[PDB]
Amino acid sequence: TTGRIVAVIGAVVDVQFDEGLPPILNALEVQGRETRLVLEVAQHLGESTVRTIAMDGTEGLVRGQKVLDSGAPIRIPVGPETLGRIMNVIGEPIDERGPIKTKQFAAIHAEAPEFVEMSVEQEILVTGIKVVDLLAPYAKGGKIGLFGGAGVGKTVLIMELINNVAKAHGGYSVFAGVGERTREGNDLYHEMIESGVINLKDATSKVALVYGQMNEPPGARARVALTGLTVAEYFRDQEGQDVLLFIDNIFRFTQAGSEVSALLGRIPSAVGYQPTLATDMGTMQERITTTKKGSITSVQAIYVPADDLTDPAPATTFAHLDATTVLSRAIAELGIYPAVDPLDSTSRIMDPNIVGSEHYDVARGVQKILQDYKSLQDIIAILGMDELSEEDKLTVSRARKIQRFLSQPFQVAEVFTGHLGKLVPLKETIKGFQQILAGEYDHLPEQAFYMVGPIEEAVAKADKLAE
Amino acid sequence: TTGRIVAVIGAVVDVQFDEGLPPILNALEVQGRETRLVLEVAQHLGESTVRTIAMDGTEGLVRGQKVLDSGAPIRIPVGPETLGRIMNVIGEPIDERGPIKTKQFAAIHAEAPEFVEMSVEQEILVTGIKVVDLLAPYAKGGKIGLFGGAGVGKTVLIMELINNVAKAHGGYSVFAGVGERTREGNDLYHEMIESGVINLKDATSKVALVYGQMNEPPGARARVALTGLTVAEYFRDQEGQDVLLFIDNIFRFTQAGSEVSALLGRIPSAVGYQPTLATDMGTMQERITTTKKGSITSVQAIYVPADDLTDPAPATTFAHLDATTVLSRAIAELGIYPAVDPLDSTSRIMDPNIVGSEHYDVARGVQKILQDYKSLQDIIAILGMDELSEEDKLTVSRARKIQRFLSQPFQVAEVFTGHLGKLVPLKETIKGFQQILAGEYDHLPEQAFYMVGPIEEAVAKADKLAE
Amino acid sequence: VDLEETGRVLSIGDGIARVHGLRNVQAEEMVEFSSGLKGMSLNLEPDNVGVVVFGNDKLIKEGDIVKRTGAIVDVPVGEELLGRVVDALGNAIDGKGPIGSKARRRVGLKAPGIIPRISVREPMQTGIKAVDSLVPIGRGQRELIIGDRQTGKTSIAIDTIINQKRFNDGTDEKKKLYCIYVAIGQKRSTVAQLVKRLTDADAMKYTIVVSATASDAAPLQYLAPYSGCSMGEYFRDNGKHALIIYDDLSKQAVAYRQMSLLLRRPPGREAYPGDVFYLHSRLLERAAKMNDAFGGGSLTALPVIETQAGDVSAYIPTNVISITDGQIFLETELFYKGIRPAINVGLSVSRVGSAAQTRAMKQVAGTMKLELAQYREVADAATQQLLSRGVRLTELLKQGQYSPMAIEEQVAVIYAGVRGYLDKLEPSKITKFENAFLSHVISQHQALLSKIRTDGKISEESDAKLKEIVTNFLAGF
Amino acid sequence: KTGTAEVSSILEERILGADTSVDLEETGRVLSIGDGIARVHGLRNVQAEEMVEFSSGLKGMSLNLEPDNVGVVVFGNDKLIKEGDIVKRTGAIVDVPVGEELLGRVVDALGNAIDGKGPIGSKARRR
Amino acid sequence: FAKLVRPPVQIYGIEGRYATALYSAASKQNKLEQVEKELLRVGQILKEPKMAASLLNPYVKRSVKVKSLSDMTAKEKFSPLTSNLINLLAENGRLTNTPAVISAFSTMMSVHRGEVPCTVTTASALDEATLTELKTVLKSFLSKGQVLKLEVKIDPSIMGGMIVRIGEKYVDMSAKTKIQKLSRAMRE
Ligand SMILES: Nc1ncnc2c1ncn2[C@@H]1O[C@H](COP(=O)(O)OP(=O)(O)OP(=O)(O)O)[C@@H](O)[C@H]1O
Ligand SMILES: Nc1ncnc2c1ncn2[C@@H]1O[C@H](COP(=O)(O)OP(=O)(O)O)[C@@H](O)[C@H]1O
Ligand SMILES: Nc1ncnc2c1ncn2[C@@H]1O[C@H](COP(=O)(O)OP(=O)(O)O)[C@@H](O)[C@H]1O
Ligand SMILES: [Mg+2]
Ligand SMILES: [Mg+2]
Repeated sequence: TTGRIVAVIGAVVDVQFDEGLPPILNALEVQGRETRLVLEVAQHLGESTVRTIAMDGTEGLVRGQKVLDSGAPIRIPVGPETLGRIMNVIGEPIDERGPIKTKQFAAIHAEAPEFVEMSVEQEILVTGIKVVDLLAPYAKGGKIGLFGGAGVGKTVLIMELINNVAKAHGGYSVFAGVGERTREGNDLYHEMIESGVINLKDATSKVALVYGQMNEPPGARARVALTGLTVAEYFRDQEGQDVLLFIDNIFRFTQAGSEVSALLGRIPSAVGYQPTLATDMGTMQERITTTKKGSITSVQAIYVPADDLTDPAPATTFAHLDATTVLSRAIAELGIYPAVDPLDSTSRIMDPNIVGSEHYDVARGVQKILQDYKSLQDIIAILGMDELSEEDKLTVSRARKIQRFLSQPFQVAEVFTGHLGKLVPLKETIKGFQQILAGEYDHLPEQAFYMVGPIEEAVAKADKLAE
Repeated sequence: TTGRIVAVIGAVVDVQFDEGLPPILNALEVQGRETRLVLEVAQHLGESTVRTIAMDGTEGLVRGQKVLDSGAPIRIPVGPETLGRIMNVIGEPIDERGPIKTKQFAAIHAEAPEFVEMSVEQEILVTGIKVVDLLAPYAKGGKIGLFGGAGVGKTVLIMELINNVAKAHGGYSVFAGVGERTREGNDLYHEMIESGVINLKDATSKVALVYGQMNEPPGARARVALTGLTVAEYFRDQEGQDVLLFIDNIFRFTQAGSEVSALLGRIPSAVGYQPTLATDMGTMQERITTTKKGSITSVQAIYVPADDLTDPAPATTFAHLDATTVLSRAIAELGIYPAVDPLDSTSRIMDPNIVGSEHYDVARGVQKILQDYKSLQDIIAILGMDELSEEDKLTVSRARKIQRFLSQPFQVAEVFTGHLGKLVPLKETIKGFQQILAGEYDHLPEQAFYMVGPIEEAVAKADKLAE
Repeated sequence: VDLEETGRVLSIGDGIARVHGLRNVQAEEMVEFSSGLKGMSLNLEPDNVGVVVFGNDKLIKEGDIVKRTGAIVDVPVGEELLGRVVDALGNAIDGKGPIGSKARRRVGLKAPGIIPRISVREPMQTGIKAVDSLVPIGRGQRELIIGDRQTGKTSIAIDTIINQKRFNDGTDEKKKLYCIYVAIGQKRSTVAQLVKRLTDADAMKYTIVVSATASDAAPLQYLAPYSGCSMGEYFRDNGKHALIIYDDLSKQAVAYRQMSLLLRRPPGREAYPGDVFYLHSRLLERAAKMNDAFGGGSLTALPVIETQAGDVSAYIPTNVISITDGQIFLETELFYKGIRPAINVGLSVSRVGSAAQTRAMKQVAGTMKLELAQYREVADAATQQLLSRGVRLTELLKQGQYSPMAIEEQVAVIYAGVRGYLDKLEPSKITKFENAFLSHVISQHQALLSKIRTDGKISEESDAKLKEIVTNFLAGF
Repeated sequence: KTGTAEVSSILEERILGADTSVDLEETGRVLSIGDGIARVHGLRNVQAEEMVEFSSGLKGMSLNLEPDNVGVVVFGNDKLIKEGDIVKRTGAIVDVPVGEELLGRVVDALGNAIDGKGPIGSKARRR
Repeated sequence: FAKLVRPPVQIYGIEGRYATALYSAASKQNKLEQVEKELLRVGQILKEPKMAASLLNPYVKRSVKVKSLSDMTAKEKFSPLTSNLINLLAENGRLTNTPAVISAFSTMMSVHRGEVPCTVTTASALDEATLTELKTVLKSFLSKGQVLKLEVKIDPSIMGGMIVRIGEKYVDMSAKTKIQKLSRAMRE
């Protein structure tokens, strides 16, 4: 069909079709632009007008300009030919390597899996990180969420997880960078090119990249998570494979919505947020499930505004995850890294029937001692650590040793600090924390555990300290 | 041009001009009024209608009253005949001494001096007060914040500053009272008459008062600072001298602006202030500068709501201040006058590149010794005076002598101290404090420094009281 | 009247005119009012057009004639601007004549994608020992300077600008850096004094200054950063290097909040709209480092933020910390105490510049960073040694004002400090020793510093000669 | 947009020339009444804060004078006021009695005795 | 207030209120047909490009607009009702939605004279005999004196059958809906 622009406010454009109206989510092409401008329909306003969100800069649109209906939602190229490529919201390659040649397109607005498709399996995914593996063990095929304010370690942690998990992964992988730095995407691209995970001159690439980075309008950041979701959904349903789906940062998907909601004439919710925050988050996040047709092990970095976990966005996201990992700025200020808060982090598979009895018992002992230390902290801060019984001093010492021991040197931080990256198999983690808990290492200095691999490295460090 | 009042909502009046609209900020006079009512235009609602904020009570107005367009913004009488005359925001005298006869009128809505009408070099305003000139020198053409403001000497200090500036540099002064209590306004008028900065007989006044009463509508208390700026800008530009402008209070300036913004129907910003807070303050504070002709040095009395320094009002005003004075109740108790907190007072130009190396070193030494004495006072209170060393009792003695010497007798307070006021030049102050720090006067008694002018007066006092 | 290329102001007020006409006006296009102002047409509505006025709304009246210029909001760019002050629209305000520029760039142009860029590989020298040794800044990086009222951030920016003269006076076209200084919501007195300071340091011949001082309408403060960033993108896309210093980016956020609230948009957290993050990321994503297939130019960015009472976890500070490639936390406690620059090396980091650091500085600053880190954790024998060395280093990193140092002098001084030559000198005299030692090496032993600078490393022979110099001077002190 | 006096009753009156038999200068017809606020059509010669008197014996103060209507605040329960009522000017801003005749008397906000001790002397009035 | 006589069909909005005022004014004094004819006349009179250009410019004062409209009404010898309505729309600045007012009054008068709009949708066109029996049966649906206003659109999207709208009543004997019904029920 053919309509004409009647209003252009920010990224929201009104288009009037005298002939047949386009349905909702249907995409339109603004005819007369240097590049491709796609307008996704969002509402019918009556009087044969539709409000739409523009997937690109709207500067230069003239009232009365012509818009051509496309007949189907934004359809992106999917297939094994989207591996090693870089895409954008509308599926256009942005790596300057030629059109993505696929014989099969996918609309980015599919519906979520029904109830009879869910899979109840619950395994454990070993990441080689002591804090993650002991207290909040990640699960294979489940959703994982790294909550954290600005500059606490979300991207460093997600790059460590990329390295570890997706090096030992035989399946495919999909990184959708929504609303993050463009130079971070460039660094990721070149790290993969160097690391062999992408072959520019072969067909053995195992990572598909999508990018809606922060420099793009709200309409592109809003609908770029769906593009990665579609690229992963193909590799799950059709290819019937096991996919990894990294998203960084998913907050920018909801944030972008609140940027267009205002212009869509909707009454704002609790704090300027769109009234439809939870519904949009649900429709996005229930397409990332592991059904019976395949598996998606999605890891999502989630930004906590002003370090406020009471915010509607992270508070709503919490209900859509199996394992959470709440990076904390205080712990990062203590020097601990990763700054995972051992008490906010949780997991569904932290069950004695899944992880064991030694793993479960050790995790609960660590949590109990850390909680006791947290209870003491307020008095310790004022009255001093001299007004404590001997059991309390022992608890404080053990808790500080455990806090330091949960810190680990990542390989992605080799450049930052000059240390050597360390992986800590699960058995070594459990054994080391058992030993610390039992008191086997009460003669060591607490700074002997700071940033070491297995505990024997802590003992070696303590010996070196004596010299 | 003539229009009609179409609407009257509180202090907001909507007028209608069939012939031609007045520009924004103009002043409109309501015809058919027992006392002059002036409306300042603020909006152009369309359909030839304008919305105006009233400068006086709108009660008794009728829908249809004729309104006459003056053609220029509020124009006040400026000149040398305003000195010693109180006058409200619209320039009408309110001291009942007859009309303010002048051959000049100035519009109160002017613009800050262009980028080329600007002094590129910092300066120092010598007020003739030891503490102000040493620990917190007043930059010429720079805003000075003044804290305290309750029975600590704010009025006597203001009057002494007026007198010294009109005696040393010969410039006049303006006292704009933004939201001034009528009781305190009359009290201040009479205090000025008594001390002599206003002379009702011979026309040798040194200050022009502009009172925005506390019971005027919000649209009047918001503009009296601009009337004061106009009266001072005449003296700067036309008379080519350095003026002082006392704005008491500046928090009331922000409050009146906020009330006007709310009345016009604008969404409040962070803490319920006007969305235009920063620009509303900047448009005024940017006319207090050092043009190449003269200069205006402003002194805002500042009130900190809830004792919160981060509240948008002081958080925004502090961005403009070029110095700070802190009158303290704890120092008027000691009999020191002016009761300026030597350590809490601050200045931006206390920099060796501006005030010179010797002035900077003397100021830093005095601050360091005063801090040392403050620290030692705890030891004196707890462990008793005996515990001191001999290189600390000496510092205690020197700091007490310095505290005594920082006090001064004011010329406008000869009925409170029995002495004769002193206007200490800068070189005298620097030499006196340099000598006291060096130890050249360690043999004198402390009371020989109390309430004296230059150091030679301290020598003479020691001779007179010891012999 | 032509109701296509011209309209009439329906309603002025709030600084958002509503015009009737301009049927052929593009979105975000620049229009010119009859009085002389200019505006940008945000809201192409069915019946009117919402134009924000880049100036004072007093001059506009209902009935005035708006005429579309025909081009999207753009500013004049080129070499012709160096040494000139300009308002947010590129109109000179220093009264030295018309700007006279041939090229015009859009202020809303999009940032370069993922392929044009390349990792940061060149160092941006700031001549500040703390910054250059502990938090190095590369070329193409975005290093936030975040602090408080009067803690010395404009001082960092101006020291950087003044320091670039060693390179802008030489002949190597690959090291010259053209600075840009955007002043937003800032006293005009300060801007004038700053321009005089630059002119006295012969640092205007390669510096543009964009002014949006506090007396300038909110739209101008909103639009000044983008004008500056386009003026810098000109150099970036032409194979030259540029450095833009937005100062502050919190005043711009306040101006944008004014603009949004006056448009009746839904206030969010602290009444800021939802676009503030987009407002700043749209801006700081243009400080790229192009690869040699696109010219090889770069555009560094040094945004400045003023926290409130030291709150770094506020809304706007956290947005810009999520946008930028590092931090330089200037602590007010340190500044008042006497440490200046007051950089809190504990909390200040550099994401990218670590790899861009110079080898000669790199090797010495590595051990400096380790020593300072160890000292930070202990504030008997080893403890006393760490305290002593840490205090020596901390007093070594104090610096004057408007006196930037070349990298070679920084290397010499930090080398003297970290190799323990000052471990006996009383902690108070470290500054005096530093000032005397710098004069000594700058007077006699120019060959050593020149060789270090040219070779770009502390070679073993250079190490030995530097050892001799420092030990002999310490003997004669 | 919309006005509160654009209700179809006023337009009906004005279309068939029935707006000339009604005195819209000193009288008005209540357009709306609710929660103690009445919106009155007419009273074109009414001053801000002037006291108007409703047909049902109540009083009110006219605070909001808008182009279309007058916003009156009722001095009592709005039970007695109905849309279509007639509101007449009193002509004078609100004032109260004063003097030594009030001493020892309990009065309400408008100077009416409420202690049942008899009328109030009230030689002088004051705005 | 004056007890206005309500219109048959309630139109809502600004045009609804103006049209209901006009209908109440005309219904008393019984001038509905003449006033409708005059409204149709002003439908073209104002549409003239010169007049439209002179009335859509908000910078010509309302005084000039009212004077021009008074001159036009006098030059056209209208009823006082229509002249007063045009004056009222001009004073309130509601000229940009005058055609909406005429359309509202047209809808309101059509129901006054007893008309129920009808719609028929089919895959293909119809033979006039079948349309005649459709007329007959649909008139059977209506009440006494209620004229019918048939509209026969052709929608090939449906696969056949027929769809009929009579006021708010709706009957869907279309192939597509029955295919959908069977497919769904069978899918369960
Ligand atoms: N390296 C330094 N050594 C000594 N003094 C310094 C140094 N840097 C800054 N100062 C002092 O700090 C004062 C304020 O400096 P500066 O203007 O850089 O801070 P700022 O954060 O820019 O201030 P504002 O926030 O008010 O703009 C100056 O007057 C200067 O004397
Ligand atoms: N394993 C680690 N070792 C040392 N530092 C780390 C580690 N992980 C995170 N960090 C700290 O986190 C910072 C990077 O934060 P980042 O996660 O990139 O920000 P964001 O939370 O916005 O993604 C680094 O400057 C570094 O100091
Ligand atoms: N230089 C001085 N000599 C003697 N008394 C002073 C001096 N300065 C202030 N005072 C005392 O401070 C008191 C308050 O003065 P003032 O500042 O005029 O009132 P306020 O603080 O309410 O404005 C006065 O009673 C006066 O005795
Ligand atoms: Mg990140
Ligand atoms: Mg600064």
